[PDB]
Amino acid sequence: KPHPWFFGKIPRAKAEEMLSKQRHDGAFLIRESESAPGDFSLSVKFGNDVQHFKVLRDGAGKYFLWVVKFNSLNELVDYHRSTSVSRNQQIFLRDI
Ligand SMILES: NC(=O)CC1NC(=O)C2(CCCCC2)NC(=O)[C@@H](CC(=O)O)[C@@H](c2ccc(C(C(=O)O)C(=O)O)cc2)/C=C/C[C@@H](Cc2cccc3ccccc23)CNC1=O
Ligand SMILES: NC(=O)C[C@@H]1NC(=O)C2(CCCCC2)NC(=O)[C@H](CC(=O)O)[C@@H](c2ccc(C(C(=O)O)C(=O)O)cc2)/C=C/C[C@@H](Cc2cccc3ccccc23)CNC1=O
Ligand SMILES: NC(=O)C[C@H]1NC(=O)C2(CCCCC2)NC(=O)[C@H](CC(=O)O)[C@@H](c2ccc(C(C(=O)O)C(=O)O)cc2)/C=C/C[C@@H](Cc2cccc3ccccc23)CNC1=O
Ligand SMILES: NC(=O)C[C@H]1NC(=O)C2(CCCCC2)NC(=O)[C@H](CC(=O)O)[C@@H](c2ccc(C(C(=O)O)C(=O)O)cc2)/C=C/C[C@@H](Cc2cccc3ccccc23)CNC1=O
Ligand SMILES: NC(=O)C[C@H]1NC(=O)C2(CCCCC2)NC(=O)[C@H](CC(=O)O)[C@@H](c2ccc(C(C(=O)O)C(=O)O)cc2)/C=C/C[C@@H](Cc2cccc3ccccc23)CNC1=O
Repeated sequence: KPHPWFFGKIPRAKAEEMLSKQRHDGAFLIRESESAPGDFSLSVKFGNDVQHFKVLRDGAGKYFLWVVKFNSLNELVDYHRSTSVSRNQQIFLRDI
């Protein structure tokens, strides 16, 4: 499990300066959080800036960027038109 995407204590500013010069949107790194001891931040090139996400943890110690839950069945459906419903195959929802 190589982690060439991990850049340790790279400051937020330097991560932005590095990601700015990348050719593709989605170019990214993970780095230690600026403020939170033991936490990680994900930095991603998107168009003409760089977005930062906190790498969230739950009580079981799992890692995630947002909790994927929906307010309506329709919302669930709309999501899985473009994100697979299967955990092992590529299967998108399509109108019957
Ligand atoms: N990186 C991956 O894609 C790995 C797996 N994850 C999935 O397919 C995923 C994530 C991507 C989108 C589809 C759903 N998620 C899951 O399957 C899930 C569960 C699910 O139903 O979606 C993942 C999981 C279970 C429980 C928690 C929970 C907790 O630990 O208390 C919590 O809230 O923190 C969290 C996550 C189960 C893994 C068991 C896995 C089976 C398993 C593997 C190795 C060891 C054990 C040991 C015990 C039980 C099961 C396993 C199935 N899941 C995967 O292999
Ligand atoms: N996984 C995610 O980041 C999803 C969220 N983020 C967003 O909605 C985003 C998604 C990218 C586009 C802008 C909006 N990002 C942000 O809002 C932000 C905004 C930003 O970039 O300033 C994201 C963030 C804050 C600060 C850092 C910082 C550090 O960790 O000390 C660093 O650069 O190392 C990094 C990231 C804030 C999270 C606060 C979050 C609250 C929070 C959660 C857990 C621990 C702490 C701890 C302290 C403060 C807040 C939190 C709310 N935001 C989100 O959950
Ligand atoms: N959650 C995961 O599955 C990630 C890792 N775990 C493993 O592959 C596993 C997990 C179960 C089977 C044995 C090997 N574990 C390990 O490799 C290891 C260690 C090992 O040989 O078991 C994992 C580790 C280090 C130290 C502790 C712990 C203790 O020693 O009691 C403590 O509190 O210090 C616990 C775990 C090292 C991680 C660094 C990793 C390298 C690393 C170092 C520093 C920063 C980063 C940042 C991002 C990714 C990886 C790293 C190697 N380990 C992994 O990638
Ligand atoms: N719990 C502790 O306080 C002692 C450990 N942790 C630290 O000192 C810490 C404590 C908070 C602030 C930064 C320094 N944390 C860390 O070092 C780190 C990473 C860091 O720089 O923040 C800890 C770590 C690695 C990877 C993950 C990873 C995963 O499990 O997938 C993830 O986040 O998803 C998570 C944590 C690395 C352990 C390797 C350890 C070295 C190591 C041991 C055994 C096998 C391998 C194998 C490969 C690389 C490193 C190691 C170093 N860390 C520690 O022993
Ligand atoms: N993780 C916890 O919160 C505590 C668990 N305690 C245990 O007894 C354990 C402690 C380690 C030694 C074996 C048994 N853990 C487990 O049962 C399992 C580990 C195990 O070997 O059975 C634990 C677990 C699941 C999946 C993974 C997986 C992943 O997330 O990708 C992976 O290995 O990569 C890792 C760990 C969680 C299961 C769901 C838990 C139930 C659950 C909650 C929320 C959503 C789902 C969704 C699907 C299935 C189960 C759940 C039952 N397990 C536990 O409560």
